[PDB]
Amino acid sequence: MEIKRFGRIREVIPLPPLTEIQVESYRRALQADVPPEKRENVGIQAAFRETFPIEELVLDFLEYRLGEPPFPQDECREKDLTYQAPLYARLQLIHKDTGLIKEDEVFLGHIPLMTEDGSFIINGADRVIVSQIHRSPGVYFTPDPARPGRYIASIIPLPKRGPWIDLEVEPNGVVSMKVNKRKFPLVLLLRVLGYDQETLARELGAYGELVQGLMDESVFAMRPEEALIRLFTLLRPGDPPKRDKAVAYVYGLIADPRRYDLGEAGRYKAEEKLGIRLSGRTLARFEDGEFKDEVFLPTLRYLFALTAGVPGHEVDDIDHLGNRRIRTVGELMTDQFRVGLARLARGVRERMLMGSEDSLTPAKLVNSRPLEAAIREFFSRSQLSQFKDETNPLSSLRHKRRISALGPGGLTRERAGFDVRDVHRTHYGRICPVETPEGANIGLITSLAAYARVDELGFIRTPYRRVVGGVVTDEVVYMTATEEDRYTIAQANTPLEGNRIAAERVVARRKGEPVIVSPEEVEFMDVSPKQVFSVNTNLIPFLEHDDANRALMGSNMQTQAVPLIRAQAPVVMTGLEERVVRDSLAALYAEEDGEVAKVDGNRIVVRYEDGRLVEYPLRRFYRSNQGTALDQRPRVVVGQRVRKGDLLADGPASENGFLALGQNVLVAIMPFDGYNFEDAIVISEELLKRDFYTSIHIERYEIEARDTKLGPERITRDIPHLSEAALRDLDEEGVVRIGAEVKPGDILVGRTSFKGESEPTPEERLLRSIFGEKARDVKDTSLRVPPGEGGIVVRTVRLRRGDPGVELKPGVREVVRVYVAQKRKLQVGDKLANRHGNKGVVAKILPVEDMPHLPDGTPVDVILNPLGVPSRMNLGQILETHLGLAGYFLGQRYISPIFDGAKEPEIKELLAQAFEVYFGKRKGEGFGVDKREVEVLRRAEKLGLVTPGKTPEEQLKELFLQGKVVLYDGRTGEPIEGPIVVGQMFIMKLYHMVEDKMHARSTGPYSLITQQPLGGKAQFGGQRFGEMEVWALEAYGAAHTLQEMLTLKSDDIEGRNAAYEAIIKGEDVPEPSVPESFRVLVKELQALALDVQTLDEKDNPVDIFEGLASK
Amino acid sequence: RARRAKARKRLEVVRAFLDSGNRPEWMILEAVPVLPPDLRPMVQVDGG
DNA sequence: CCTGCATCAGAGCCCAAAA
DNA sequence: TATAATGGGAGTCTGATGCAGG
RNA sequence: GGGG
Ligand SMILES: Nc1nc2c(ncn2[C@@H]2O[C@H](COP(=O)(O)OP(=O)(O)OP(=O)(O)O)[C@@H](O)[C@H]2O)c(=O)[nH]1
Repeated sequence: MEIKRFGRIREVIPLPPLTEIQVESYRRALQADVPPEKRENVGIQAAFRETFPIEELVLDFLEYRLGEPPFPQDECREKDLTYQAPLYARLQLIHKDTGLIKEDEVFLGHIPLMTEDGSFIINGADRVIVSQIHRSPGVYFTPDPARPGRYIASIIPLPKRGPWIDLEVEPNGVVSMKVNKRKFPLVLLLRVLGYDQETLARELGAYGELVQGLMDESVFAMRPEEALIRLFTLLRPGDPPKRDKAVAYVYGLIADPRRYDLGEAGRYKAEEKLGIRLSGRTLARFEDGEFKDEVFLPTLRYLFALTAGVPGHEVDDIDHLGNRRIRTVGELMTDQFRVGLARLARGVRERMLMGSEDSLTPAKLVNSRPLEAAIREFFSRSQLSQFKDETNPLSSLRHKRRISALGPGGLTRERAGFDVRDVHRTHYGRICPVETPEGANIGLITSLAAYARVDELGFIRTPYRRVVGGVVTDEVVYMTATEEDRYTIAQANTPLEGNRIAAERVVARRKGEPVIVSPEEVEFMDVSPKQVFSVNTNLIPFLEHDDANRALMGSNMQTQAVPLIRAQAPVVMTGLEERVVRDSLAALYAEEDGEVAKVDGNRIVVRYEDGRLVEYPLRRFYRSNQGTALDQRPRVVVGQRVRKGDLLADGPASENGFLALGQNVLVAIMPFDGYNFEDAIVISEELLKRDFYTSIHIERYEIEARDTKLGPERITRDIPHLSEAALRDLDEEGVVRIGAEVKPGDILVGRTSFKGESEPTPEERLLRSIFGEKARDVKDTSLRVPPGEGGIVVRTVRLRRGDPGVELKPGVREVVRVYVAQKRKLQVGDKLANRHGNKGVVAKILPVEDMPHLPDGTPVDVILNPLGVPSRMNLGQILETHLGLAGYFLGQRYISPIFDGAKEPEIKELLAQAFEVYFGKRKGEGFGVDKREVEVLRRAEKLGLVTPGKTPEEQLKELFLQGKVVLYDGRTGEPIEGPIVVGQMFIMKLYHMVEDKMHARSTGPYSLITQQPLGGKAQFGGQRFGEMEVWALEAYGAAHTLQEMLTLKSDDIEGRNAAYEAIIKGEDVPEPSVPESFRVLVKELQALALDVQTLDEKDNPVDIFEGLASK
Repeated sequence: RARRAKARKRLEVVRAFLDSGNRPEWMILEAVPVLPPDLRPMVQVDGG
């Protein structure tokens, strides 16, 4: 069908590569494709250059190299291996005493490599590293809350690279310095820098009472060396103030370009703010034997000038996105790399003392264990390294562009308040105002705006078009927040004739504040409305019509859309759904021009102009982290002529290259018999019949056979006391055959384990003797099927020890994996949502004969209750339906861009053209207006919907332009007493499906210490009946019900055993006994040397252990 | 006022011990109790 | 006598919780 | 069981209460 | 990080 696009906005630049924030960050850190001599000092390179040379003997760093991966990406995922490259480093050993030089290339372990789409493979699982927002290093000045006329200057370096500093000015009048939460007079530190009373008086003095308050005579009564010793006694009480020891402490804390690192952004922000230029990233220097100041005096100078009200001095807003920067993958990994390198150096210095000061090379001197652990620690356990969200291609694309304020070096949950969670004015065009979690994390986790990119310093930049005179150039400038506030920025929709601003009054911003301005005053202009919102928000058509709280739900839920076998793109798109599939890397494109030689289910072979017969294998039914099927399908035919960049295969949840998160269904908006109540949804059985909303899902099962002190676990088809009916679908070896239907209780992999000293009790001995069957040496441990799961066995992997290429963790003979698939039809309790935030569970599936239908016999698909619209204020879904109605009959799909879209009149033109096909067909087919259509028209003119005094066709078209049609109830045949809104809507099936969530337990596993039921469905747990639930039972006064919850249904052991026996014998359950978790409480208080005594009414002790604990 | 206040707080601890029958030197441990083992278990998990 | 000032103990529920 | 070796490395915000101090 |  035809695709009609609305909107007048010409976007001068396309969206940037969307995963570039990941790819570019790590490529810059490793520089693997750069020749060593040409590397800039950044990332991995910078870490080596910082840690070396290592002093005593001197070990010096030459260069590093990265090898190729031992195994390819697919292979790593299979074998539970990390995708990584071997790292080597060339080191030269120098003897500071002798002259000796031994040089060798030492192996430092492996480093994980990033794939093409911006993710990692860590132990077989695909992972994402989330960027971290934090306060930029630099020098800031904030108002002191206590004294309304004074200020604090804070010098903050990069995280873990130095202390926080506070320069409060105390009530006594002297300027104080705060380091590691301890305070002293700042004048003392100034003298150590070699400052004299003259320098401070002549430099500053202009502020009469402030500069004199810093002056303290006792401090001046000593040369720079004595003042250094004096300060050290303040910071480290009890440590003897040896001159080399004091220098070492203060140097490492202040001047050392190893223990103190301002940022590269810190240097720029400091140089720019104080109007000085920094020679390095440290606050001071050690030069010609004494200390020479860099930062401290300019920072003191700015503070006094600010307190006095000198022009050009302002306080800094700490949530401004110019003073807040992003820490990307490379930077996070490099920080952990730097820690691991410094630890290895501890091993080097300590080994340069023990064992002979001569017979050592660099290869024996280096133990790489500290480095390997730090990198492995970061990737396998950091709280920024997350399990990839790959439910559908958009899930992972969004995951990679997220920004977290949490994690190692940032806010905690308990540690976080309003200023940080707010939407700052500088978020415009940089961080999406919509896409954030609802609940406790609101505002801490956000998403990168679509046109934003992170610069080399770590500040988020956004594009704007230059405007010279009144003419808008095509030159685009990416701006930081600090630089953006200088200019006057017009809105992207301001009218244009050609390249000229066509309005006499334009809508613009100056420092985020909205302002009306004449075309003479316009310096820049927005590139597009798209630049303000995240990628998910940009996928919501008619967004200009949706309340923000609901738009949020629309964004977040597209992440949760399950790939459907029949998946289709929405009939109303925003025009981004093409780009998302392409940047995600889910689909497949042609490298150069060529002709398709072969097309298969498994592969596509293309013959290019070059003559090379490139073969593209297709990924078929691979199981993602969330168990949705990632599978690619061929879109071309043998001999098809393709150009460069044309589609070859469609990925999951994509249709002919457009993002398909759901299906397009015909919807009626109307109550239906209370099956619509409070957001529930009623659907037509026609949807299951034609396999709409069916999705494939795969669950993975695994079992190990290991060596025990009692003998080997063996995976075998021979399992004690089981009938042949039970083993039928098992192969020779005890593994289920590929292509079998397995249901709950069925054996997947047979296994036997050797019986413990529980070697059968005499009760079992006599029973076994009666039947004349020896009690077997092994017991049945077979892997089976959990309650509620099962499907078709599609694959088996078996890995033993002593087979090529495989070695398991110690003690493990063999590992078997069984992949089981299921086709899931939509059912009652599965969850649906559209892009505007209407979400609900399927409560009823009616047979097609009950569904409301159009006069021409077509039944509707979904019935949504109108009560969900007005309080929610998400109207985009309404406009989406109307344009969807026209498209149903005209056979078209639309692109309506956000904020430059299809407007109401334009949709009306399209709706009228549809009516001709819905009606004109009928008038020609020899049918006139229906009797019931008149009855509804009667009711409609009482409503003011149609104008009185027109032919039925004239009135029906009037209703059709309001998006309403006559609807017949399939139960009665009578019309709905009014015209009903009907049209095509895009609705997705989300990841929350009852099959996954239904759970129940009679009795089951218990915890070790408490003897209470376990938690969670996978453990067959019991439900938690918590403090508030007990209150509920208490307020009702249901004491025996409550007592059951506290005893027989949990940790009362004598009672719960006895209660079960009663139910199976038909007796009533016994009165409960003492709960075991109370006995634990008693014994734990005894371990604290407290005597807890249960007493009777006579004040005599009562023994709740029934004699077992007393001698 | 302050003299009467502190003698009270002290007198409350004294009276606490007096009524209860507890000896103050019991706030000092000679024998340290050890909690039963099943309450601090060493268990073999699935993997051995 | 009274007031700064520190050290301490608080910060919702249930479910997945992908180790 | 024997050259001599002699002092360490490292990280929010609220309200209530019992304390050394103009 | 995700559901109400
Ligand atoms: N205590 C608590 N409740 C939650 C949480 N998450 C979701 N809820 C529930 O979510 C529900 C929100 O329901 P709403 O749909 O906003 O109810 P409403 O007032 O009718 O709002 P509308 O439906 O838009 O009219 C509440 O009833 C909560 O019990 C949570 O994290 N904590």
